[PDB]
Amino acid sequence: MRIVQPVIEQLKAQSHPVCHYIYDLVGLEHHLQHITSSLPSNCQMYYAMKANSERTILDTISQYVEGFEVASQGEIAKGLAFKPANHIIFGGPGKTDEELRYAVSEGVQRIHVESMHELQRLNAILEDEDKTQHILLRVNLARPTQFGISEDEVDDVIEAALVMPNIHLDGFHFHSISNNLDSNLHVDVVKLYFKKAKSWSEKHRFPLKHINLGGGIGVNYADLTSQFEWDNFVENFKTLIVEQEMEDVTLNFECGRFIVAHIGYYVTEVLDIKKVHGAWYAILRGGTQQFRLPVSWQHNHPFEIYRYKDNPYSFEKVSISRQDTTLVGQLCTPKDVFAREVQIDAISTGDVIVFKYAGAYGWSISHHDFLSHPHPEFIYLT
Amino acid sequence: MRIVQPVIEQLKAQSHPVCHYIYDLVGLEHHLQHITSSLPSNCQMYYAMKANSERTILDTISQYVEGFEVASQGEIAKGLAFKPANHIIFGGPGKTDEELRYAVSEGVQRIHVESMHELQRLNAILEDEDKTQHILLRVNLARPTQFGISEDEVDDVIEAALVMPNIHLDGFHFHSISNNLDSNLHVDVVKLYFKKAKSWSEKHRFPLKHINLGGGIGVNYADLTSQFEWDNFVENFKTLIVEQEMEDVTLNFECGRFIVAHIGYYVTEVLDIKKVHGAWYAILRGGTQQFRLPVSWQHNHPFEIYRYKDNPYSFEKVSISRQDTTLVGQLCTPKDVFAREVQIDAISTGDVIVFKYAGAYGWSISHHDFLSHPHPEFIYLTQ
Repeated sequence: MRIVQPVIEQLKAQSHPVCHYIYDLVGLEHHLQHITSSLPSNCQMYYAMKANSERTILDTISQYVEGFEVASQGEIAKGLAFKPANHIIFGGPGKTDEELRYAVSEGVQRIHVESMHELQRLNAILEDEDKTQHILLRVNLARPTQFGISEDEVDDVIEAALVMPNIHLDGFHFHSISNNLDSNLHVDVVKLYFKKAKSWSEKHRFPLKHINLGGGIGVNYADLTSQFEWDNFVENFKTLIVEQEMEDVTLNFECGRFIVAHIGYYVTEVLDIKKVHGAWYAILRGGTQQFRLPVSWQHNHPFEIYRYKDNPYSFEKVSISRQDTTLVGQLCTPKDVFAREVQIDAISTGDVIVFKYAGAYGWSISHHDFLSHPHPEFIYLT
Repeated sequence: MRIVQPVIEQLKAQSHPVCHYIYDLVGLEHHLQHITSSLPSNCQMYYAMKANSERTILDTISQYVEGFEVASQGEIAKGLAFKPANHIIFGGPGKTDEELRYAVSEGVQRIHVESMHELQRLNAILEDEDKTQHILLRVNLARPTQFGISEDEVDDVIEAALVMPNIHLDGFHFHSISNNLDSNLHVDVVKLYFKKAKSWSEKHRFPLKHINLGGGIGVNYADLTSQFEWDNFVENFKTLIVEQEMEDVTLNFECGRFIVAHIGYYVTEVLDIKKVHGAWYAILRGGTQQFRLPVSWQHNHPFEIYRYKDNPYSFEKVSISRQDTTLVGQLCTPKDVFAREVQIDAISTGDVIVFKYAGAYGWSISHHDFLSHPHPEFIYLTQ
């Protein structure tokens, strides 16, 4: 509450309705400084902007990271606002000819190639433009997903890439795991990546210049006090690099969620409180079309309650105490739920709900214009 | 395929990439003509624009329907571009003071009030503005949802409404059913609405002027030949009106899905075909952030395949036949799935997938700018 309370107090004092994203840019800077300085000299941090690509966020982040990871022409353009093309890396399973030509034209650092067909399409553009391109091969190690090259197929794609004079094969890209909260398990996964990369390098005798170790550094939305043990991970990661003799290989991570989640808040006023067939609901300004994370992940999103002491109406507020309460937005769908049957100690109409850990995949994944509501306002604290 | 094929052919001949919403406005007009002309004189159709509020769609629809049902200030503003305020009806569980003041200022036809607190906030605005407003009370008949007034609380809100001189209580709004494909069940639900409205009207001694019977007329995405039997519904609905003596009560429906679903298509080219740990995937241009319906509803969306014979590259296409295949978009999440493990007769890179029945809750529910991809192009067919 400490960070958002002065903002909420000022909005209330100015008779300004509360439906806002609030971002702590000071906390973001401190978090980034800590993460990036802890890394060994051969390892780089790229920000995966899919988590949050708001211009002010990218402006702030750009100083502290090696570059941006992007997955479309639009993200390339957003990244180029603050980084040279040579510090943008481009992944994704469906890169169009238009996107590939744009990437090559601008001079993107690496393309993370996901198939033989993509390699051939990229190569045709390079031959046409008379340019060269550094790539990684994205590997899907042995569940079935659409991403990367199936482990069994990687040898053939390596061989193809090596004989294409316009392609420079730097190494491999692994992004297998999502939202891992276990730092020791993460070290064991990186070890697997190292061994697979070295085995392919040794089999095909090409220099292992670079490995992209992906993201998947998790955030805990169920228990906010039990986050990824980054310092533990980094110490053991450093040891692993020495044990596996990877000091002369450049490494990068591509993190989104872990960089921006905890510095964002979605704050919204209570419009109505009602009981329907025994179940209590609180209806909030905005909705899950502005903050879809709880619906997408099917969880009760963490929040606190700002208890507002004044009353703008001549009739009493609606208040409840110590009820299972379902928090919903303004939308006309029963799917518009931030939290279902959660304990609320006290809540009244006019109070403000402060949703925490809203900085990553909050606004970015949301169906902003469903039902044509005005967008929330954005406040960036410096 | 007859409707979209000439559009796809033109795009291919012009070397334009295929990632489009295509709408058959002629089909839409014929559908609306049929629906609106079939209804009895005391019943009107309103279009619930949340299903699809594209301006060209609204313009076309406005020629046939009585009006628009809206649920936000943005939808009011869109509605007003194509209808006067006195043919716009405004519902939703969280109407802000700003929205209520806007609606009152413009003179919307009805506000469908969903709680005692909303009634009090609306009344405070009306007293401040020296204006009056016709309302319905939205009722949640005895599952818990956030919508409307719980049945056992309706008596108290009626009495509060009748005592407020700035409020004109016209009657009731019921919208409790969702995607119903059974026409006879739908008649039985309307029967229940009629009896409840009459009981409250008689108990509280005010004239029942109007009932909003809601939407929830379904569309079948699993079996496209088995749609809602509208003519059967209307015939029995007309009989029910006479049977229940509702001829002097005005009625409306507020349908979205049923009006626009079948006349929209989401069309996209195949960018890649790959096998990963035994499973085949076709990667399409665009994604479920442009057409989220298959993901939201967790189904395999109906589609057809248009084959393109030409090869624009100097290297070979990827071609497969008779494989169970998962169709995905360009996004970086394993959730970006249009259809899972569906048998495909034959498909190559460069071919086009035509997703049918994409007109309702297609673009309107989608997270358009996630990963910052260019929007699809929109084509509206008038011939």
